[PDB]
Amino acid sequence: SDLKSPDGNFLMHFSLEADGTPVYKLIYKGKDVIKASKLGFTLKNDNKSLLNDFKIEDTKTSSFDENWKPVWGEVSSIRNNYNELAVSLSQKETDRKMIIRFRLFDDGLGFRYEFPQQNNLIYFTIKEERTQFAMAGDHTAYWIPGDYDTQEYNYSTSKLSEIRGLMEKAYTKSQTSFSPTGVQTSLMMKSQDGLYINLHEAALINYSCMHLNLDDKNFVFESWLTPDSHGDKGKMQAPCKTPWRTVIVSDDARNILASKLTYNLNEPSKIQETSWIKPTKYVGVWWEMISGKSTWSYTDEFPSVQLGVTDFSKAKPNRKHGATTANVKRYIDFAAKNGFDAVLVEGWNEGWEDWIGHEKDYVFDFVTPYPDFDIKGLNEYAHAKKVKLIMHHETSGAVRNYERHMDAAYKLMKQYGYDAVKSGYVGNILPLGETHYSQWTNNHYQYAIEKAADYQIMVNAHEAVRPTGIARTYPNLIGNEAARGTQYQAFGNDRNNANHVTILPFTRLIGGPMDYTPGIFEMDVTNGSHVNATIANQLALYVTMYSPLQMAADFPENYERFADAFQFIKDVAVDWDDSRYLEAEPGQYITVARKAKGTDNWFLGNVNGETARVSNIDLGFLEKGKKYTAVIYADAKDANYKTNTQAYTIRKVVVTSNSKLSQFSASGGGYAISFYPVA
Amino acid sequence: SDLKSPDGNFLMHFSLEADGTPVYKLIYKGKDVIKASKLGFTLKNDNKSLLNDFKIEDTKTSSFDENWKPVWGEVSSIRNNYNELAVSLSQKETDRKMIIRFRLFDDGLGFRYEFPQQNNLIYFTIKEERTQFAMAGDHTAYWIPGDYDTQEYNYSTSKLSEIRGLMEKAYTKGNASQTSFSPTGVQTSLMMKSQDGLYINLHEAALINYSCMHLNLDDKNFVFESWLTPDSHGDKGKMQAPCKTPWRTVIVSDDARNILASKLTYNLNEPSKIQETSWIKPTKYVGVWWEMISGKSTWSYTDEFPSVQLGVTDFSKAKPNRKHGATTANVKRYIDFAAKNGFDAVLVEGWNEGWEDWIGHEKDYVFDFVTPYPDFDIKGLNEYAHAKKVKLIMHHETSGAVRNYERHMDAAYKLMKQYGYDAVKSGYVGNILPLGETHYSQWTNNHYQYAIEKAADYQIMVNAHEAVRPTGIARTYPNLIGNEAARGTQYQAFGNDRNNANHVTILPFTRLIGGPMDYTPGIFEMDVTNGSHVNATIANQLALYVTMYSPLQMAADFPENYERFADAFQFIKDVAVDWDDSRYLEAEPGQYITVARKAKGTDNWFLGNVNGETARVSNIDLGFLEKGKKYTAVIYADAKDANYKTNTQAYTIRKVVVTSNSKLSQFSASGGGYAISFYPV
Ligand SMILES: OC[C@H]1O[C@H](OC[C@H]2O[C@H](OC[C@H]3O[C@@H](O)[C@H](O)[C@@H](O)[C@@H]3O)[C@H](O)[C@@H](O)[C@@H]2O)[C@H](O)[C@@H](O)[C@@H]1O
Ligand SMILES: OC[C@H]1O[C@H](OC[C@H]2O[C@H](OC[C@H]3O[C@H](O)[C@H](O)[C@@H](O)[C@@H]3O)[C@H](O)[C@@H](O)[C@@H]2O)[C@H](O)[C@@H](O)[C@@H]1O
Ligand SMILES: [Ca+2]
Ligand SMILES: [Ca+2]
Repeated sequence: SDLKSPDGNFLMHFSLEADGTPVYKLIYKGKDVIKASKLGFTLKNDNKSLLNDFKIEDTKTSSFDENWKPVWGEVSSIRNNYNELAVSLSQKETDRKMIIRFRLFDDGLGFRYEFPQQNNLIYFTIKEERTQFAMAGDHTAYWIPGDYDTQEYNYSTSKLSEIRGLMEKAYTKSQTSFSPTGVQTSLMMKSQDGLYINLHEAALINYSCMHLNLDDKNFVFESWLTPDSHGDKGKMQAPCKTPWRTVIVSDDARNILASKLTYNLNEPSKIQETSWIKPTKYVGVWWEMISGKSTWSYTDEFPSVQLGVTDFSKAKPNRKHGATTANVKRYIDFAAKNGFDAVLVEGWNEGWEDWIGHEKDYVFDFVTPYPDFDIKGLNEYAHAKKVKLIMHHETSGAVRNYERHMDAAYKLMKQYGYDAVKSGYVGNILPLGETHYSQWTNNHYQYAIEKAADYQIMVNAHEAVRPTGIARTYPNLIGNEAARGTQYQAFGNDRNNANHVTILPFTRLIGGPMDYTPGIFEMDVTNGSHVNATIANQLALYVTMYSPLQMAADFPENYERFADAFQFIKDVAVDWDDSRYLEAEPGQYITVARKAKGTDNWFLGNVNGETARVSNIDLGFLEKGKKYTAVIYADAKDANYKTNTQAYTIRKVVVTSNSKLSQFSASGGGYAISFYPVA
Repeated sequence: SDLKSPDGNFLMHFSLEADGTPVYKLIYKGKDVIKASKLGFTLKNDNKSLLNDFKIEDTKTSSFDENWKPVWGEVSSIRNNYNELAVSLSQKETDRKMIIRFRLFDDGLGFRYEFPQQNNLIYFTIKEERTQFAMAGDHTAYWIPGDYDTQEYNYSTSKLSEIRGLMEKAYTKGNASQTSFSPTGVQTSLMMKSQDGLYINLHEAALINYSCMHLNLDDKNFVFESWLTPDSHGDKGKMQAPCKTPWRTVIVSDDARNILASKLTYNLNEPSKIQETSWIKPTKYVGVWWEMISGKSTWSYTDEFPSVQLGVTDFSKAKPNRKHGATTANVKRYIDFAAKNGFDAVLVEGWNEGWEDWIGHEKDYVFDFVTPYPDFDIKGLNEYAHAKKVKLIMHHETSGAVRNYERHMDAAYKLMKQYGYDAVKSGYVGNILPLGETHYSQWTNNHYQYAIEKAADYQIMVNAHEAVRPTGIARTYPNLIGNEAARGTQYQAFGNDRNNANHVTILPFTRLIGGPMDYTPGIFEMDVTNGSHVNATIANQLALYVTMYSPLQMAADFPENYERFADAFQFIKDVAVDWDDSRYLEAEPGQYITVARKAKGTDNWFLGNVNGETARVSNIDLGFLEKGKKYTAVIYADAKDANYKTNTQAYTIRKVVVTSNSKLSQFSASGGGYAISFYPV
């Protein structure tokens, strides 16, 4: 019946209502966080469903406290410490068995449903999941519109009661909305009385992606899963279980960011030997096309292309193509010179003339280079300079087409020494009517990952479902996008709000890292769009947007122009033995310092929102009795993300654990700091 | 503007109506066979579509006459002889280009639409094809209901005007997957006979990268119109120019026998793309099969479990339900039998984990196509078969889970090669997943195509049950050695009405146009374990090895039953499965077929008669035999009192010496037939 966090700060009461509805309640430090909340499911072609009429057949309690070592991460060792309540339910009349399993951590609550092997529930279909989160009042939320096909929205900050009226505008126009009060997870909130509340899920395997629908009379969120192509919300087979649903809570917003709860609820690694999994700093032939300077395509001779018919070797080059042998060489040369691990190349393969908007099945083959891209020479050239290429497999939504070519594509990767692939799923999923985050498409992303692992290939999947901690289980999933990235800074309209990167950690990053592609130095790009950041904001992102996969997205020539600033990007690590969140408020600021794996050096970043601010940090995370050379890369006092983006200062100062530092950060600005011991 | 067959029998007039609608008209021996008939398409989200407002921009004529050698077939050489008219159309306002290409053979008409590379039509979606066949009168038709997911129906014989009223009855239920569309909708191949004695077949050829064509009848004016199969989004073709439709075919003769002889369907398919074809082997086989179909055995190994989960359920530790057919001991019996009687192969079904959930669960991860049940020793059985000069046939039932088959496909074909399986029988029982998809859409059609093409890269032959009905594609991929794609012998074991007695006198004039069927003939025990009565005589069952052409021929009954009737079984052991020549001697759809074939590479002939509801005396000329030579004929016939309902196992066998000048007179019972081997002295 009742359950406590190890530290006694959380209490979860579970009971049944008069009619047999199962309900839960969560309490933090004597405060209601989750009020009485119903659980269970509406099932298709089922009189009675799984909503009510249960009895408690048994309860079982236990405790767990172990550490595991991530392959890559924010810390060298993570603590998995919880108390567990398993409630076995039995429904009257049907005698169907449903377990609700709760784990209560010092960071908050996770729960899931289990269906054991039984006689009167075998194959069933979920019409709707009926999992509630009753809020204590009209909290502030940081939210994106509920959508079955994209998460690439700017966040809105508002009360819960304002979501309805704001939904006309926040839903900017592959996308499918569902409700005027529907929102995605991870969802971040802050109560009128200073509690930070995160609703999300963990271990999204073999199940549809959960969104939340708000009842804005009573402030109750309810699970609203993603329909597949037939409109269903889970083809289930017992014995089976749901992903966990997570309520991470703290009176200190920094603890939300530091939580490993999401990972903790996923199964331990299923990869036995993990040393081939290598955190990666990279450049690429990428932003050129994103910002309208180059094309993915080789030719414009043809209205459409047909692979195996169009003869590319005899087509007129349009001469805008980014992925030329000469251009890739330049990026290789730049990566090698500056200690980067890899270079991504997009537009390398036949088919880019028809990549977007055509709902085209046989859109790519994932193996055949354009005539102007010498796959063999370039891979040899890169390896000779101690660099790798990153394979790119945009699918343009044609999932069957990808699965058929996948083995051959991974083989070709291995044959030329590619160990990582950036995938994509742009456009409607084929065949039309399918959604990007259904149980059905979710299984594709899962299969891609699993198969990549069999080849010892790493995967970074754009346009896929947002992560839910599955990289603990498959640490070859070194990234996704699955949110609005730097690319939108090049797409005109509103680009990304100045405070975007002060919300992403509190939402999107819960579940796993993002390939945000930071590192922009020229904010006014070829197609006229204005990147809403300062240079110092861009340097800070290598620390404030944690990821084992970190791009420097701008052109070689722009880094050359601002070589002094670029030093931080060259110096910063991408893997860590420890991390300390120093300051954080969603929508406003994040400051964090991290200690580079296998070193005694630290790197710090600050990102700042709309309101310019003076940050004051304690350098207590440094080792006692040591001196460090700090180099501080900061906004100039008149820097500004709209009108003065390229104004930064660089200064050196020797510091100790007892030093304090005070730093202006501009509007949409930030700062970065390297700390190296003195010898 | 006008076109003739090489022999002058057919004239095809093409015109445009006052408003620019394209129309065609087909005339046989001065008689209207296809009246003025509209052509073009309704396109989705398009102002104007492709229905009218065309002008003729150009026409082009040509002729073609060459022979090709099939890998397997009814004849050693096939003649491809036609005259061609290509009409380039251009639409007003949009300036879109559409070519209609016509080929006129001595056997009839084929036409298709082509879209060349152009500026104003790239990506488009067909909402409906508007291709008509205006009939000359209220013909007699032999038809099954139009359906997106099964062709497993008994045929009906009726006037066109009677189709609507008969449709409550001909649309029989209890199928795992079936979806009707119209009270006057029918499938192709569709066979007809006019009130005045012409035989008319409507069908298509080269069903590639396009949705399967059905026909909807307007029974006021006797006009059939193309009604294609919707995909999961309701569309009837995601197209990209340059592209083309399959051909639409109107096969006509005043002699029913010429419909059966026509190679027009094959002629309209592209030449073989398999360069080296000698691994492609016509096959006579038995199997662990009918036992399960007739309710004596199971496909499943255990009944301990409500459901099974592959990779979780430990089968090695489950209670055998003890009904499982594909035991090591039982397969060995069929291997022993096959080797003893000169059969090439043995099919085995239920060999692999997952059969406990194979039907009606709409289950994705239903099979893995590689993991044997504990009671089936894959390694030993394959070695035992090869040691006795026999092969196994792999079975890959998918249970509708197409993505699950595609993901396992390479590993499954690899495993075939590792153990010396060179042919696979596939299945698509149950609704295609994910729900909403149909068995004959453009999308699922592409899967069947991919399975065949991939099989070819592995030098594997394919036999696909529940797939789309064939359209001559085996010329291009002769590793497609069969389909079912119609109501086969299995329904003889499924109670209800089983198969009408005249079923096999209609299939050749309908289903067989496009390619062979794995009909699984050869039943000697007509009263089977589950109580169902097979509607045939023994002699009918022998005849089918000749009257139902296929390079893949099963003897579906149990070893026991063939040994019991060993005298009759001789014909099955003797009969060939590939032919240098064939002659249709008599044929009338729904009533009778008699045909003789010459075994490839030999001077031996084999003949079969199958007979419908009415008992009849057949009277044939043996002139197909070589002049001046004597043959031992053995005639396996119905006894006088044989009958498909009440006296199924009564046959006579007599030997007689014959020449090209012999004439034969032979009674065939109701649902009966006769079979004859001719060997030179
Ligand atoms: O691979 C397994 C077999 O699969 C195909 O045929 C199976 C056949 O199953 C169902 O028909 C069975 C039958 O069950 C009776 O009890 C019932 O009265 C009857 O109506 C029902 O149809 C599906 O309905 C059907 O679509 C399917 O064809 C192959 O063709 C077999 O050779 C193969 O062994
Ligand atoms: O694989 C390529 C690309 O795929 C994802 O990007 C998705 C993105 O695609 C569209 O926008 C691309 C945009 O780029 C240039 O600016 C062109 O010049 C434009 O006309 C074109 O729209 C779409 O508009 C977006 O809404 C969509 O999210 C990856 O995330 C990328 O990193 C990758 O390069
Ligand atoms: Ca994107
Ligand atoms: Ca069947």
